Amino acid sequence: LLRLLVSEYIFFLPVFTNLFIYWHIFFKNNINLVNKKNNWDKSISVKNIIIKQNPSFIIRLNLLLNSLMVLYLITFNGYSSTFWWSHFKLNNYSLYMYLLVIIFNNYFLYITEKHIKILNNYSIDYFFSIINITLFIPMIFLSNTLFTFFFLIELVSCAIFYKFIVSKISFKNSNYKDNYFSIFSKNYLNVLFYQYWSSFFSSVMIGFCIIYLFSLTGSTEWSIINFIVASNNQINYYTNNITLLFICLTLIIGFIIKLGIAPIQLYKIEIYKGLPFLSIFFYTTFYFLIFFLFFSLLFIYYLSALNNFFWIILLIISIIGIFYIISIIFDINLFKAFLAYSTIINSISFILLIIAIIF
Amino acid sequence: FQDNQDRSRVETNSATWAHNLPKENKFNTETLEKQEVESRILKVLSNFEQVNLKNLRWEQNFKKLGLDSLDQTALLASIEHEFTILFPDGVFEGFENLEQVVNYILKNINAV
Amino acid sequence: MELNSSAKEDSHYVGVLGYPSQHDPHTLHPKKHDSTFTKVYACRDMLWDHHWEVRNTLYAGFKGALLGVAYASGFGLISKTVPSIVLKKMFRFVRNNNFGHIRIMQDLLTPYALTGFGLGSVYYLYQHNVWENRSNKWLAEVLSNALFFQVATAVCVNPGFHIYGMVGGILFGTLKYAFYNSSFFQEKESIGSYTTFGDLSEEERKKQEYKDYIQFLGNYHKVRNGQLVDL
Amino acid sequence: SYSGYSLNGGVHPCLPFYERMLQCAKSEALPIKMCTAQTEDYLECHHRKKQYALNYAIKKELNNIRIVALPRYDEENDTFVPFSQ
Amino acid sequence: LDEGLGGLSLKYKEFVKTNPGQDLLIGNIRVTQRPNGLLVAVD
Amino acid sequence: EYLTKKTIDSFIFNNNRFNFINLVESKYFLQILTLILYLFFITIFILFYI
Amino acid sequence: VYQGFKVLRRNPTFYNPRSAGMVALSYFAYSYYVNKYYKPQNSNFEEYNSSHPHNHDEKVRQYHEKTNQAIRDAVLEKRAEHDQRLREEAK
Amino acid sequence: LQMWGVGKIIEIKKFMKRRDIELKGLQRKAAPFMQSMNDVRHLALRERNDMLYNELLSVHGEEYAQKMQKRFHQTDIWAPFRHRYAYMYNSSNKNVKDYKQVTLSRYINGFDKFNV
Amino acid sequence: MGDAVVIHLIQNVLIFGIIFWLLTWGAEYFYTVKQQLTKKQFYECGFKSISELNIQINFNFFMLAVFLILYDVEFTFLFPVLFNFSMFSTTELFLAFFFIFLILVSLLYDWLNNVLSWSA
Amino acid sequence: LNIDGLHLKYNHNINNVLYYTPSLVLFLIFFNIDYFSELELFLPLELSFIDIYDDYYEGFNNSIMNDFTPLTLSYYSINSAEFIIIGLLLLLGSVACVNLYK
Amino acid sequence: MLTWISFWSLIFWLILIILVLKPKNFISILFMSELTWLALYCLSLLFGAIYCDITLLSISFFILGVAGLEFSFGILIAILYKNLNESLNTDLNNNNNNQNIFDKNFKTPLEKINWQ
Amino acid sequence: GPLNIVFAGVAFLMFYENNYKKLYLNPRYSYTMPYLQSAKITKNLYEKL
Repeated sequence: LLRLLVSEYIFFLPVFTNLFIYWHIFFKNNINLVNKKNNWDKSISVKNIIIKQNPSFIIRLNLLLNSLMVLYLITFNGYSSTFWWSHFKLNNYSLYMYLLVIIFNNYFLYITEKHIKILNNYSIDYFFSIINITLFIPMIFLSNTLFTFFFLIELVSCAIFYKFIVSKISFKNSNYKDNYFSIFSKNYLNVLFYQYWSSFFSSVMIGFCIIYLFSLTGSTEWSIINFIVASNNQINYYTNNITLLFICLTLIIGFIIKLGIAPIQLYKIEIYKGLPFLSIFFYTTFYFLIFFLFFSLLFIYYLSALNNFFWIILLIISIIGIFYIISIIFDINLFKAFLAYSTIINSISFILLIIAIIF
Repeated sequence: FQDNQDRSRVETNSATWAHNLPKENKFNTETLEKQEVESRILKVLSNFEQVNLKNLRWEQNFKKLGLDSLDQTALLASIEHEFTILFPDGVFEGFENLEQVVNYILKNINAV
Repeated sequence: MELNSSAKEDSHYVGVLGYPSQHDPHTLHPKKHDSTFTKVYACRDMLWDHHWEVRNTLYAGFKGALLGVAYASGFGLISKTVPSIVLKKMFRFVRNNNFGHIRIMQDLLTPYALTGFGLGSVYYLYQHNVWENRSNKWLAEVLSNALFFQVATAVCVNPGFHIYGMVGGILFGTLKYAFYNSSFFQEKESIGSYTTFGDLSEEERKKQEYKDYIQFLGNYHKVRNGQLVDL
Repeated sequence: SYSGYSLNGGVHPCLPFYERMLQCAKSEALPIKMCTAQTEDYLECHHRKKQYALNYAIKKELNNIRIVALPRYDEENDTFVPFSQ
Repeated sequence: LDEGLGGLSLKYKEFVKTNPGQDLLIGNIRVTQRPNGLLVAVD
Repeated sequence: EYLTKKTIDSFIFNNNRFNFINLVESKYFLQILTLILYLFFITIFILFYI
Repeated sequence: VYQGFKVLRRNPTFYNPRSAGMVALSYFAYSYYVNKYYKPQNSNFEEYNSSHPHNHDEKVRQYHEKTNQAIRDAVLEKRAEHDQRLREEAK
Repeated sequence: LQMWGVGKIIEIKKFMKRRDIELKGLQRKAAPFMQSMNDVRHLALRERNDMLYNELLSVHGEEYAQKMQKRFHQTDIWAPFRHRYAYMYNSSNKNVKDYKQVTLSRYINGFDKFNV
Repeated sequence: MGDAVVIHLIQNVLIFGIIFWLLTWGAEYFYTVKQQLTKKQFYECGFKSISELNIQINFNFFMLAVFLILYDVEFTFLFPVLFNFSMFSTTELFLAFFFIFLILVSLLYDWLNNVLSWSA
Repeated sequence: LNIDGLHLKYNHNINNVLYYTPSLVLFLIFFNIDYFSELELFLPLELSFIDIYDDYYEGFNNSIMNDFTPLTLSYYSINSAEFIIIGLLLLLGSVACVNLYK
Repeated sequence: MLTWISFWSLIFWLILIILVLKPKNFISILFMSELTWLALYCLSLLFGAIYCDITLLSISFFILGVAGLEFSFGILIAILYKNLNESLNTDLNNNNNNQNIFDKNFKTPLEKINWQ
Repeated sequence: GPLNIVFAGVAFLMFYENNYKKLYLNPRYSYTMPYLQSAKITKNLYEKL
């Protein structure tokens, strides 16, 4: 390395500044109670030691920083290229997806800030987890290889797990009959368990696909993979249809498990049952804006050269999903289950639309 | 066609490995039969050798069977260990003959 | 990923382009000055003859039996409940036999394999002998599949569910026509391609193509309706 | 994700093939149909399929009685002498 | 088979000890030497 | 009434007869494994014999 | 105090010898199945570069190679002619 | 003391670097003849394999043999076939002997030929 | 790492243990053991033990093991730059310092939240 | 969590004979994603010669003395973005672990 | 007796199958998941050596890190199982009768059902 | 038994064939078979042991 170009890392400066500001404010808030009263100090009033911070300002901070990121995009300039060793892509479509996810996150955060003053049932760590998720998902949009996409998706999955962990468990209510008796809820454990194991399965299958993509092509860059697959189709050199079919199948099934799509939709019902409404709010926006959009762009844009193997698989899944849910959605009796099945049905419809698009 | 007289589903499956003859339902609320309880009580009563089991009629008070208060307590505790249950304090002190004990054990679902 | 690729080949286009043909004679012809063993071994071309009715029926039965075995392995056996006495007897049999698992597997999978074999053979004989000469291919597929699946649902499953068997047969026939008979997502040519055969020179073809473009200009709504402003 | 580095920090053996394939792809108006030779060379460098086919053919030929003895090589000079002498 | 192949190589040695440049004839096969020096059995 | 509404109603009811409303862990893992294995089987069966 | 007898007397060779022999037989059979039938069939090396192929896939691959060679030759010839014409009409 | 010791360690490292420059010069002096012998032996083995392959494959037609022995369209790049690539010991081999020789040469004499 | 000699040396270790086993067996000729009631029973400061199998620890320090699992990964990721530090540049130096800073920040957060002690 | 080895009294035979044995048999029958690769005994070892070749010109131009060079290259030159990502992931995981303990 | 590539692909998928097969005890599933990550580690190293690719060794150490974080989460989730009234054997957390368990028996917490 | 005798014969022939092809029909330049190969000092790169 004889020279480190600014164009290799120019995009990372606002993200690093936002991360530093966020975490510095978090660490300083962690010790907001410590305030020494010296022997020569006088207190006009008696200090209150039992406090409950309202996280509104934290949300406000998020909005402000998120808004500033919007500004950085509005005044953006450069070339259409790759940066950081061809690990990230800078072109119009990726930046537009980045801007779209930012603005939608900002709108959701604004409404959350409006709602939080009616009743405070959430902690500061909850909105710190939200801060991290909203800081990191658009970089998932900016991915250029399956390697970096995988690592970003595990980072965001850990942030989502952190958000699920800090859900409020016990509440102050008007039920005075439950003192001196043990009542078991078990919703927290189910949410953690199912999220954990779905993440495990998706991660191992994605790593498997990455390994075989390196074996088949020599890189996980989208353009190289597509060019190699198309040129091999023209040349008739690599005629192992079984390996290509298995790679496509493993990637698709990993994403099915990750997204909780109709064949594997059951655990999402339990996750929704154990979650608060604000968590479902944020999870739905994160799921549709980022996870499902990237799942779609896999067949549409990122791995289009493999559509001749993808379509049939998708078709089968779609059929199964419909015939799996046309009766199961009619024996539910829970509001959270209703919301989750709404999301599942819309996901199946969008998958059918993807099948139509790739034709 | 939907048959409302058929109420079976996967929730009601009641096949257990231990029972070669499958049970009627999945509620484990089966009580002991009357003759089994009487035979087991008679087995417990064999240790108290002052009681004649030949023409023993179960409606007699414990005293007229030859058992004083301490023997009554020992016999009740022995039956209680035999069926692996506990008698509440009011039930333990309210027993006057073996018929009441038999009825109580019959009504119990935890008796084994 | 291709389905029924041999029956959808455009023979004229393939022959014009020089592409290998899936209907070419894939046969072995023994010659003299050869030993008696290679004469017998070269008879294996019988299994390659797709016009052999017995071979086709046996292959269809094999495919049906394989599908039935797979369904039993994945969804059939695990859903059904076995009495504890029967399971205990089976496990005792495994204890007193060196390969007792294979016998249990045979006993468990024989009905499904047999049913699949029968269904595949009957389906092939029903499709190839009855509905192969109907003019409307889509309607023939729909009707044949609906009737066959209704009968299969009545026999193999409770006969009170035959309506759902008919509906499933209709849907399966539609899917089969869309992807097993037609060629969507699996095309061996390019849309709009053609082959020329006349002795016309390049000038004549260019003149005809100019005429065709002039005619094609009339497909625009603004051009045909005269709704274009002056540029 | 193609780095061009070998397992000891050197240069990947298929780097020139990759470089020529990319140079062809970035210069042609129809890269898929106009860079078949370069992509085939890179694919042969990566998957050694042609060599494996050659090895299969050589084993199938060696399974017969075609070859009896091979010429001997003397270290002093780059010459092969027959096994007979 | 390898005993047979080893036997052919050693007998060709004593054959060329007296008949240099000729072909060894045993059984129904002919052992010949190529110009590059390869010994091959042809039938 | 029957052939238009109650056929679908009874189909849904009889299908729900074989559904656990509450997910258990073993069923979840078994569903994932079955999906993997038999999606692979159906794809390879279509590739080979269809 | 290695105490070989006290350590190896309970489980000398295999806890369930019959089951250990079933792993070996299955492993042997699967290795034979993969190495002798399935892998050679999938590799399709039997008729590779054969002058008189019978398998459809080999014929398709040969057609692909011949077509690509013809395309490359024709394009190179046309490009050379066009470049020569441009150079000759530039001077 | 920490700063001074770090400086001293850097001093010995730089001295070793100078000695390494000298040793690299000596190795450069030695290299070409080793390279020539290596290339000659490699080409002898390759010629043996070429003649063997030609003799084996000429029975199925002369055009078949050259089609089977052809790997690359472009002939100005050398990419020799390898089942695997070495990584350990700077992509080298430490033991070039059988496992029996590996386990016996550490105790028993007569296994090493004493390169002098 | 090692070589094929390690397995042979382990077998030699087993033979040496066999030598000790022979010595211990031979030593049995010079004493007798008389069967008694409490001789083969558990020793608890001279009295009888009241439990055999259910001897459960509280394990009220699991956060230490949780953090150890992560910091082992931290240090194993740190090794390569230390091994090849003689060839550092801007990027390598910045990445190494940022990684160490992240480790320090995580430790500081743990100290602030007081998860490095014993809990009831 | 399990001081004694006592565990759930489970019978593995039922699921083995109902689901796992036939599924395993089918998977073994149809699964193979090894296109071309030969055992070491497929061809005589004497037909291989590339392990003997040595190139001495980069031998004296090579200053590396350890086996950490590819890892260093990838973690601090090429995949440094993923290195930073894994560091941030571990920090967030520590924070989430503390919150889970709370 | 089997090629390493096919062997290791099969080993990974067999590990997943065995993970699904075994009774649903959280600690057992944690251990089997760790084994799955290690199988991925070995497969990545094998292909990195075969194809002379340096990114797959990175995959090995990144697998180490991801598996470590996942194991920490699993330990915490098991200790959370402690505090909630749940059994580490999930099959004992429901009333669905299971023929695979010898001694599954749950009944209502009532001493008797009928009084008159 | 007869089949045991046949197995013993095949095993002995395998063992002897392996040893014979290691001792002869094989260049002997590295020390592989102790007490059968020479244990002398070699001054040239290629000396038969």
